[PDB]
Amino acid sequence: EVQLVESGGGLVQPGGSLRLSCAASGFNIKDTYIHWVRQSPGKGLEWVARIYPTNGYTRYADSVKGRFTISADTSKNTAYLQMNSLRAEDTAIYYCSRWGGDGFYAMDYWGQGTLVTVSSASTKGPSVFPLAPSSKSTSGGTAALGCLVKDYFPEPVTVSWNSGALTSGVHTFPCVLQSSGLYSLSSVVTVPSSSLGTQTYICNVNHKPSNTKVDKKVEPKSC
Amino acid sequence: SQFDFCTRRLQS
Amino acid sequence: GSYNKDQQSAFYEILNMPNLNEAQRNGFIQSLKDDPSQSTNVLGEAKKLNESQA
Amino acid sequence: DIQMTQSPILLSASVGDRVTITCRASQDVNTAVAWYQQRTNGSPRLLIYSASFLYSGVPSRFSGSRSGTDFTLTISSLQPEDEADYYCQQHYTTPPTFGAGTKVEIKRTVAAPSVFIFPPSDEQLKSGTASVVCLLNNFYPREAKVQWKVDNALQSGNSQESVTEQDSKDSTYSLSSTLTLSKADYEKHKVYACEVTHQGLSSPVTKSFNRGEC
Amino acid sequence: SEVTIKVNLIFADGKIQTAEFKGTFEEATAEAYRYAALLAKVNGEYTADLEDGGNHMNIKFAG
Repeated sequence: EVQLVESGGGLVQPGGSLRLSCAASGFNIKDTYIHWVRQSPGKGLEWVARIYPTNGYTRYADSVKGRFTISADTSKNTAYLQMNSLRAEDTAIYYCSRWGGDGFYAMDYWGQGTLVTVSSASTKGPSVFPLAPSSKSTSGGTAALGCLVKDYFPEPVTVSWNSGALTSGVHTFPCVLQSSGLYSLSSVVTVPSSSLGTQTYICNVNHKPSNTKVDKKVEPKSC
Repeated sequence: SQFDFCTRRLQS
Repeated sequence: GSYNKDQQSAFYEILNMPNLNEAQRNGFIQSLKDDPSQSTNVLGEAKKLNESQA
Repeated sequence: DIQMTQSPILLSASVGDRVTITCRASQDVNTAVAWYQQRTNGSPRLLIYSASFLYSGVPSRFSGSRSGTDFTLTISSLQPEDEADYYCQQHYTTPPTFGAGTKVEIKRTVAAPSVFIFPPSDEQLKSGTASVVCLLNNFYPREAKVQWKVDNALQSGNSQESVTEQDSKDSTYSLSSTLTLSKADYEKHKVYACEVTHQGLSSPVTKSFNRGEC
Repeated sequence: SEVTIKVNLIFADGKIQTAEFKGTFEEATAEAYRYAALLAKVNGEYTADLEDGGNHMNIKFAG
């Protein structure tokens, strides 16, 4: 299986520096081109740089030349992007991809992407509050419950239910940016009304930028 | 329409 | 690895820039090691950042 | 640089329809054009390369063609899982450049939302803020109006909405609206109500609670 | 300024698709007519009925 895995994305101040890695497996980067491509609200999908690790030839987008450098270590089957003099407009998901692998003249494998946030704001971990099921969240014999993940920065935060075992009926809403500059989101799940009180429901929240991991049990309220 | 991080989808 | 006299010169200029912090200084030095073909471009961006932080 | 112009920006069609989306290069790119799919929360996935060749594992209902500098991606029988954004990309000249994308949505029958409301939690109330959440579950189409009322006074400027992307199996949407108040303001009023207008409802639906009720 | 031209695509068999074209009014107009002409190759001669001063189009294909 061909795989590319980016790492190193995170919050960085304007003018600061960050280094991304792209670990390849299932093929040798000596046989392909390796590209970095980013994706942002402002510019969409935007090619950043490429390298041919066999001969070290590199090319760069005009908007990053001099500030970013691409490189590869064939002995670790890994490519890198050094990012200096960072600007707000560099905020993006950074993907690495291969081109020419198996003779296919397109980017046929892309990593999951790593988010880079260029901002002067500080990291903040979220508060996790239950959205308890009640007489106001049930109808037709099913009930909705959830978790409110409030006031964090930067993205990303992840939410699962019952350690990933509960996936059916889950809606994890897209994050919203509050006027405070902090993000918030809710995750809800619909379940049988008859399971409330017998089946445990826990939302597993992870905000890696703050090393915040919260497992919150959600149950009906007392009275 | 522009790209949105939390969905990775174009948004109007 | 080793370097030619032009590459050594670019390292020396970035090493001496007074208005970079150490994260920026070493990030630019890392870029010089990463891609020697970009030495002139990397030096120019380092100069611009140094000037803007005067 | 070469510009890639995609059209339409949005296309909405029923399951089983044939859909066509287009991409124009600002100058000759020969056949060096690929098409990518991006599903919700995913990375771009290669569908077509060299204008017309199907990438391994991609369903046969995807096809591509070229006419001069005009490129087409066709899905012959739209499936619910084809709900995604689609991007063309030229690799003829450096920099490789991407189109701005076409969003493909699934048309389906109207479905009214299930409407639910959640008071602020006692945990949150221990702090100084109150979040009230209105939930609209599994509806279609996407258009919906949610209004908040506190002691019957229409609220404005103190709520935010978030909407899921189309569900991969049933093609519905869900929406949350969150009303944010100070704890002091929340404890000053009694009746919290979310009113929902949607094409599937014969008239607007209000879901509410009195602060303090179990 | 940026506008959205909304289009109903009405095929000979009664199937209906909808589309949006964004840009200036002149750009979006040109892209809509260009897209109609393209679909006409497969779906038959098109006719385009303009509503709302040009900001909405009903485009029917003859088959």
